[PDB]
Amino acid sequence: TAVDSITQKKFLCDRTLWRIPFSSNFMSMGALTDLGQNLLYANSAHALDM
Amino acid sequence: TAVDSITQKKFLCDRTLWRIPFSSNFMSMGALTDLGQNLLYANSAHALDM
Amino acid sequence: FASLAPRHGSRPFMGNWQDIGTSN
Amino acid sequence: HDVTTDRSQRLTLRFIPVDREDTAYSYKARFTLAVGDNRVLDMASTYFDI
Amino acid sequence: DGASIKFDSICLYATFFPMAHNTASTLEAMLRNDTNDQSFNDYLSAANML
Amino acid sequence: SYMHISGQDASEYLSPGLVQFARATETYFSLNNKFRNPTVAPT
Repeated sequence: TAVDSITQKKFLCDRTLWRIPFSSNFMSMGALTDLGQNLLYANSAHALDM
Repeated sequence: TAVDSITQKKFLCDRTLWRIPFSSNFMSMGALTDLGQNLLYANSAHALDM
Repeated sequence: FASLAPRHGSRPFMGNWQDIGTSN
Repeated sequence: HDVTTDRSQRLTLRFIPVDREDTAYSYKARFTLAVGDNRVLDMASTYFDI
Repeated sequence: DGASIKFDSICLYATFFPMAHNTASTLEAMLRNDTNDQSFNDYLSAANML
Repeated sequence: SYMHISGQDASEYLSPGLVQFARATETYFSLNNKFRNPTVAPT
């Protein structure tokens, strides 16, 4: 029989820091980044309000 | 139920041989180790006691 | 030094090395 | 004779601190460590046997 | 509530190499440069803010 | 034979100008895939 009820789809993740490499192409970079390693950001300073 | 005791710690260790190398370094590098065919243990006759 | 290691086949030391950096 | 010291040295070195102090949370240990005249030590071993 | 800690003694131990003089006398000076200086870094060089 | 299956080597039926950037700046795509590699066998 049917009670007309709906299932609740979800996901669960534990024990894993979620990394973002600062690069435009995030993959296999690590140290020498694309965006946050440009010589443009060595000239001046900017604040981060999130 | 607080009782008093002194522990006995002991290691278990089976199914491997007690292996020790034959060099002045005492580390098996290759098949013939340093003292295996050195200056002192090469052609002369010597008799191992224990 | 070429004398420093024990090598296979009458050759002192043979294949050179490279170890990877942490980030990636 | 390279990579093997035909002469007596030591592998493991034991010395207890001259001044130990028990207090509220911390437990200081100050001692004089001296490596042998022509010896090396990679600092992944240097521990405290408490 | 229940537990109390008291360690008795602190002891130094380290794993040295029985170093071959033939090369170690050169190798000690080899590290003794402004050029030959070995730098260490973590896999995750992360800055924490609570 | 022009399909690289009765040929001799893989990197020799394409363009040599495209070959350069394949092992120094390739980490963006692991590519030894888009054109298949044939192998020689004794008969």
